[PDB]
Amino acid sequence: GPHSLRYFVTAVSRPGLGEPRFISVGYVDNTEFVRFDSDAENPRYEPRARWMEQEGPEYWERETQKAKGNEQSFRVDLRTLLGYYNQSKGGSHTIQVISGCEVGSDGRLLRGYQQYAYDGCDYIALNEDLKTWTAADMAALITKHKWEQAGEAERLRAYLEGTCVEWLRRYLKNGNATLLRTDSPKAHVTHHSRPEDKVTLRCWALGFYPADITLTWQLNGEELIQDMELVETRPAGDGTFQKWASVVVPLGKEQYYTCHVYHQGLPEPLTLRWEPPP
Amino acid sequence: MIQKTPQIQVYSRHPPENGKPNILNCYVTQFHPPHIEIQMLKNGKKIPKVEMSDMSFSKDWSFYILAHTEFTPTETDTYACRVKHDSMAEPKTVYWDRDM
Amino acid sequence: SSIEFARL
Repeated sequence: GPHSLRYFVTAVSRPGLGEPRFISVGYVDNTEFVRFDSDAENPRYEPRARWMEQEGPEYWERETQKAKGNEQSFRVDLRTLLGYYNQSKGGSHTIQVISGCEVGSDGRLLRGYQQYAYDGCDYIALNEDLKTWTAADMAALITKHKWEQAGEAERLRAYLEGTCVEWLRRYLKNGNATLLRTDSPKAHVTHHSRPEDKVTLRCWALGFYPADITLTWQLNGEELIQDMELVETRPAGDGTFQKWASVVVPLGKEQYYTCHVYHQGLPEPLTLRWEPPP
Repeated sequence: MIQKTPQIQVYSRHPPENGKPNILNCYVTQFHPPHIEIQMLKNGKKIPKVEMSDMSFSKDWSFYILAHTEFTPTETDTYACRVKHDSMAEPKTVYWDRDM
Repeated sequence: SSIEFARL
């Protein structure tokens, strides 16, 4: 299906503590494959996914120098923004960027990204047409006018449709087998007491991958999406994910409810019910 | 400046069973700025050996990270995750609930 | 591969 290559970059100023902390993370289909962290005696891009060690020492040297170059630009950018927003040199600020492309199953570009944020708020972004810019505030307008004059949008469109896509194709074919990895969830229902004549049924989905999943509770075949609680999907820490959804039901009516688990790893959705140990 | 309050989840990697070694997690998401202080507690006392994953950020710009420690649950021991972040006046303590 | 960022 549709795939993507994106870099999530962060620069955080640390006045009075040292140089800004600079981090660049590369993703292929929401999976981290490379990372550069300036917090090292000799920082360099490092592989984060096995299939990347297939690249030669020339690739890493080049990427590393490019990241060191961006670290410098961001260092300057942090100073520039202190001016644009009339802020002191004693506070910590953050600059973030999401740069990348998404392609279709035919390998062609579906959309490119290049968006900035200052202290957690949108700053400037390249529009879908890949020619114009959307500034978030007055400070961003100064940047917009510079980039419009220098033809920055044109430079990015060339990178997005060319370099970005070409390398994504290369990556996708090197990690395809790994990227298509699938781990089905194992589910079960737990029973918990509630004040008075009610009880809670909690449906667990454990050890699945990727994180995308849907859990539902039905009462006699109808989906119950109102008074149903659920937690955000969370990492188990071993590469797989967890999630649960619960509903409060009348004591003695547990058999009227069924849990449904939908995940791309399953041959078909899982259907479960509370099972009192015989 | 702008700040986002961290959301916290405390839970085990494996179904908790008294006496059997496990791993306790403190998943912290949706916060900004990135500077954050995370401590895990056992019966109110800070746990020394607590590992931290690398920090990352999502599409909405907010950061997330996972802190974890080895532990062997019992019926009476209490665990919690305490987070200090500029978005909150005081540190936030979330207790581990075996059923969640 | 990443792109070299322009300055703000």
